[PDB]
Amino acid sequence: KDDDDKLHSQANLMRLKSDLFNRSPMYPGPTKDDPLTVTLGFTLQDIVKADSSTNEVDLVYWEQQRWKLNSLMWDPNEYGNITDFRTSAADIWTPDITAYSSTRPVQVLSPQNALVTHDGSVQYLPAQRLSFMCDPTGVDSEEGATCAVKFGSWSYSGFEIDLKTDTDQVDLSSYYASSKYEILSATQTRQVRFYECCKEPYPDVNLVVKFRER
Amino acid sequence: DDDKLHSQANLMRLKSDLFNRSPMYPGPTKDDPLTVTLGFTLQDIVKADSSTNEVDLVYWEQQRWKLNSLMWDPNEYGNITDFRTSAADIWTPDITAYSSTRPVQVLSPQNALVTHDGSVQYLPAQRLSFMCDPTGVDSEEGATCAVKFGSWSYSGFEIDLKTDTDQVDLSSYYASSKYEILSATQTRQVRFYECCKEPYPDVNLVVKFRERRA
Amino acid sequence: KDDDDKLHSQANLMRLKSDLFNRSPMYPGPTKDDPLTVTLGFTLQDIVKADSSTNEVDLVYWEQQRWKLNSLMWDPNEYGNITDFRTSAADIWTPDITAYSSTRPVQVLSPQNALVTHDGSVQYLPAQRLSFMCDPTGVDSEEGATCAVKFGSWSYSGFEIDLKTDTDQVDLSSYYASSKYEILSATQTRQVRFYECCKEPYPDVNLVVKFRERR
Amino acid sequence: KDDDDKLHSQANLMRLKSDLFNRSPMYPGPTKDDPLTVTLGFTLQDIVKADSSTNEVDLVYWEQQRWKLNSLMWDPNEYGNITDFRTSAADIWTPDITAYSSTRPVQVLSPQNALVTHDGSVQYLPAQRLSFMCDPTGVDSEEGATCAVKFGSWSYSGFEIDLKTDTDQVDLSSYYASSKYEILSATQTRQVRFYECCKEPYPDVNLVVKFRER
Amino acid sequence: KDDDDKLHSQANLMRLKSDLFNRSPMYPGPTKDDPLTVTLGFTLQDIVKADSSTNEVDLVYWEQQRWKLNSLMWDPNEYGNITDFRTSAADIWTPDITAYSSTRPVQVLSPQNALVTHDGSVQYLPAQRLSFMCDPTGVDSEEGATCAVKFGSWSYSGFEIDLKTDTDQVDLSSYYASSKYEILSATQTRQVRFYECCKEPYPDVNLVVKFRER
Ligand SMILES: [Ca+2]
Ligand SMILES: [Ca+2]
Ligand SMILES: [Ca+2]
Ligand SMILES: [Ca+2]
Ligand SMILES: [Ca+2]
Repeated sequence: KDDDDKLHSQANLMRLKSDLFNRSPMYPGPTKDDPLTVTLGFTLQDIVKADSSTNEVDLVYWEQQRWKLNSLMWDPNEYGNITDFRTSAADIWTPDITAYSSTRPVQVLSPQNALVTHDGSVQYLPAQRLSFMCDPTGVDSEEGATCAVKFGSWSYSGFEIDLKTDTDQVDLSSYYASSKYEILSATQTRQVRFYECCKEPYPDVNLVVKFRER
Repeated sequence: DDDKLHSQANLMRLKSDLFNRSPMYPGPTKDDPLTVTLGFTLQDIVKADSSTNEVDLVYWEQQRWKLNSLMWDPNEYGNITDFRTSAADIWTPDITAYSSTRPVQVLSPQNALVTHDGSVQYLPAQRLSFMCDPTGVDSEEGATCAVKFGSWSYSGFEIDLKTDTDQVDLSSYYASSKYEILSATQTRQVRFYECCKEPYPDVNLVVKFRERRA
Repeated sequence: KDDDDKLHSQANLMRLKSDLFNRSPMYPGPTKDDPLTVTLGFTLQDIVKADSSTNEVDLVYWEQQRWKLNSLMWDPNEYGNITDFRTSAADIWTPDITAYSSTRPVQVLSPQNALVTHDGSVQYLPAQRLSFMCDPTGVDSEEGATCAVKFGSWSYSGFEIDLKTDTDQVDLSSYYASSKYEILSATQTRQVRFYECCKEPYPDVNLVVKFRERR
Repeated sequence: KDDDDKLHSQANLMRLKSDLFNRSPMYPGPTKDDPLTVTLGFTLQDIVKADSSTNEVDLVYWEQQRWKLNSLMWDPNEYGNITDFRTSAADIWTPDITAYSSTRPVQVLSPQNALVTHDGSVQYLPAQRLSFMCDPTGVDSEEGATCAVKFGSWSYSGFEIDLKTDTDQVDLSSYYASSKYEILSATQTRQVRFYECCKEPYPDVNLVVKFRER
Repeated sequence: KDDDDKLHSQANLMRLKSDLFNRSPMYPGPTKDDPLTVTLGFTLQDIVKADSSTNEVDLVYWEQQRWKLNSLMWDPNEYGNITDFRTSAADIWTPDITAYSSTRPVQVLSPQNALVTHDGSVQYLPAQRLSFMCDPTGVDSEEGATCAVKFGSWSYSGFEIDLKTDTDQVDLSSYYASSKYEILSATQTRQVRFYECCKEPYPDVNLVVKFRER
């Protein structure tokens, strides 16, 4: 029937993934000779808890992560005109992007699956709840409290993974309307760290949150 | 007994033919869409926390959907109309609560039921913590919080959603719960984010609840 | 001498296990054409906590389940007079029994291993901590508080898994004598339910507990 | 040259582990025909917490399991004089030894790796935290509180696994000097249980602890 | 293009890794005849909490670990002038270093990947959160409170793993300034114990922290 056509479609996809994944061992990840740029952005959904005793604060957000590999690339025409597909994040390489301030291991609130597009670009969007070092003090005043946490590669250097932001403006469109706390400013600024011990740049994306109780 | 051996063999052969012989289903495509039906059975509201503005639910979430590739003729399979299977042996939809502040906990064995026409019924029971403002939970009107459920990585063109009723199922609601239910609904909506020209469905659970005075 | 003889038992069990399990395809589970019965019963060790705020109660108990598979059947003479063995519960089908009204994922206190006997009967004894839905009002009256939780197949009906008890009363023989909570009465009894929607039976074992604070 | 000798010793160890484990099948565990004796002893590090609300107490201890199997036995002469080796607990059979009266799944504080000796004897020293049933009353009394816990096989009778202790003396030499509770006495004693229902013996080691606040 | 050398540099790395990890079976560990020296160092980040009912304090640090394996060496000129690479820590052997006085299974805050360099050296930098045994009494004094915890191999003696520090000074450059507690002193110092049971030495690196509130 028109049944036959949906099968054809599955097969082009079952075929496309196999060619991508099962016909090379694995992407070793980026190197100084193959570099990689990861674009970060944040949508801040909530500030759930501010804790004066430990000076820890707990956020819920979605971290948009975007990077392009030549190793995932295909002619849609060879594959039934498939321009993209969804797949398990465990089937691909994902950058090691970590907060440098976490006081507790991140918890993942969303299915780990990513979108891969024929030009070789991957867009992964993990929702996470994160506890990090923050001093809430002033959160009950009208000026509020100010906290910052940095994100970047844990193990690579600017020569292998670089970070980039589409905007310095964190996305509040989805922020919880009734959250215990309200948001004055949120911004995401890319920076470069240097260390005396080394000749390389270490990039990070700085999240600054300015909030107070409703 | 004699025939018991056969029924056994008939089932194993069926699952071999569905799963060993045929590869992993790649999931829905723009050219091979799904529709997942949602319904909720609310069982308890366990805790309301106004420090963090978080509420905890226990419910059963029913998911039903259909794949041709799970389809078979009972007469080659010894009149097997349906069978129960581990959920890991099949593709399941990546359906997530959009406002969860803690990773969902699963309270039930994860197994599903597949019927000869290719339909799957999956009914996971969960504890969810989502963003809710309890204010007014001690008062006659109660409080109103809502949470949405949708695919995380797929748009309406690939995974679509419907409900059987807009009425959430309260027949199992624990009668001594600290909170009593004033109303519970599950409603299907579509949103556009115009970064993209295609629909995003979600099922919206709205619950109004009140401390049980008694 | 007898070291060498003990070495033969070891190879016989190794071989029984190999013949049963990975020389046989994974058992599909019960059918309506191949049904089974699970016998359930509880040994209640502790009432750990009763939360008046969230209305949930934490129990510790060992849950005895038994069932009999024909596929696990064997003749002890072909296998060296081996009548039974301990095995990893991951190595065999186990039933889907679950508490119907828990508020948290159940926690296993015990290694998970099962005993397999040559008639194909299996005994499994998970020790658990369970938070179920409970209103601990009156815990401080001589009348005490009463809560109940049901266990049963989550995905199978009475036509694939029948469910039952050996005795109708929870084993209190191991109950912690210094827990904050005394037990007035503890019950486990089978019930069968039907639904309007569907014509087939759903069995469950209903566990009912009455408890006081310890004076 | 000095290296080759370092290199050659690795080859010898690798060779032995291969002969021992992947060459031979996984040991099924004890039988009534192949009984096994497990030696238990405790080193009590800390009493972390006592909850007089729920009546549970929290210990941090190191448990020393030791046992022996001919299957692990080797002649060091064929192994370049290798007497012993360290390995992960996954690579070998371990007794299923559990606290009978725990209220919480045990948390393992140490890397799980054991020591096998050429006479076929394993020594396993897992560091754990345990929450078990204890009623604290008196802990602020000179007399102190006494609680007690049993350890033994969850699934095996005295006919498959027998228990012993090297000594009856619990080792307090590593106990935390500044712990909230000072230890009064601690004893580890072998017991054997019988049931009317069944003919066979169940041993256990009963750990008894008398403690009070500092 | 220059997508080639990118392609070839990528090809060279996969070849190197397979030549290390798939030529020869995973390495057996150090042995008295193939001993190993691990260098430890600590970057202390935050003291997150001090619980004085249980006497437990919580640290967030990054432990630096280095060791050299002959079996990890290669010749850059055979491998494309590659001088080092980043890899998952699961692919390679790692030492059993742990905290001797922890009260909870330690938590891992960072992606676990290590840096392997051509001379066979590995740098691993786990970020951890540790709850250990600490009597915080005095934390409100001018003097503040002093606590200590030891680190070292769990199963390995000094004959197989030795410990070393580059400096006896913990690295406070990353310490969180708005942290609830101030750091008066921090030292990491090699010690060597003889345990009476066993003939050989067991070194540890003793972490000493003097901190107070404010
Ligand atoms: Ca870094
Ligand atoms: Ca979305
Ligand atoms: Ca049901
Ligand atoms: Ca027992
Ligand atoms: Ca030690």
